[PDB]
Amino acid sequence: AQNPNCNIMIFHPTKEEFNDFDKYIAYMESQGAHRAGLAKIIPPKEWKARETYDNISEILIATPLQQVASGRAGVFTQYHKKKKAMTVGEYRHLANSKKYQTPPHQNFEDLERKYWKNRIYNSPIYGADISGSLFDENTKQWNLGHLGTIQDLLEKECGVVIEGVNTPYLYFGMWKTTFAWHTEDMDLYSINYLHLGEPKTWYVVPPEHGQRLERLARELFPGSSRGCGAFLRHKVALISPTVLKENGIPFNRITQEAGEFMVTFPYGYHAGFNHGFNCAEAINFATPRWIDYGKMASQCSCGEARVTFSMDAFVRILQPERYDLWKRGQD
Ligand SMILES: O=C(O)CNC(=O)C(=O)O
Ligand SMILES: [Mg+2]
Ligand code: NI
Ligand SMILES: [Zn+2]
Repeated sequence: AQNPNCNIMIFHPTKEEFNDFDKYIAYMESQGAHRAGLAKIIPPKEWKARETYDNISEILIATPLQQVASGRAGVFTQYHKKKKAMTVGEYRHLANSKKYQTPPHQNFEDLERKYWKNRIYNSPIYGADISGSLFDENTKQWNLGHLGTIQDLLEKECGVVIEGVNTPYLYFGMWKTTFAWHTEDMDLYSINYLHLGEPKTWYVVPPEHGQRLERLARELFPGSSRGCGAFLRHKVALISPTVLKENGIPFNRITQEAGEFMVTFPYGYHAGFNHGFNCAEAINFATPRWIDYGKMASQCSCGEARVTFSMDAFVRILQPERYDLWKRGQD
């Protein structure tokens, strides 16, 4: 069995290997990459996402979110407070302000220490889930707006034709902006490209060990767990690496820098934080190997998780028994 310790693998495809996206995912899996839950892909030196980032300041962040924490430094939740609209240029100036900018630090490890010590005492502002793309239309390789769609994958594998669409989303981050522990909707894959700016640190639990993380989370967030049998779908809970180590949870960590892709694999729990002002693009995708995970994915039906239109079909076709309850949670 390849990669039996479930380490995060880093790939360096050639320009020729960069042509066929599906083939390369399947290659990474042949080498055991999925066992980690996360892989990094460094694009060939000849590749670029677009020519420059000099003209992005007028993108609008219609609903910036202030991430307010509650709990203790290593075990906390966050809620998202809506803020007034602002442009990317206004958000960048805010991220760089004395109140929000990255502190002086020695290296990524020092900054990680500072994040986990001090995150809860601040409320950074995040642009999230902004439909759109920064890939040039002429970029043919690994263009996250030109991927094969999940609806087409389901039709190819299963024969069933369904409604829905699959488009990318932009994220604008600053120091301490945080992504809570989660798997993707319907335990899909994700791909994330860091277009510009400062790094993103990721933590990940191997898919084969995800239920260990879920059991710890039920222990650490006991009221949330009573409220919902899939409360990690709410995407609000944080647990530090120190707490995961104290509790014996298998995990790995890696830092993504600008110009790098990350792929998350089905049922790979992940969480992390941004180092400073940045812009990322991400989208969910499927392969044939996903189908079995989609059929088994947990679902939130308490009303909190509320998700896209296109997840309806996935539940309806893959999880007909759960469909009525889950749709009630949507309405
Ligand atoms: O850009 C981001 O914060 C969030 N990304 C993820 O959790 C992902 O791509 O799967
Ligand atoms: Mg612009
Ligand atoms: Ni994710
Ligand atoms: Zn719920």
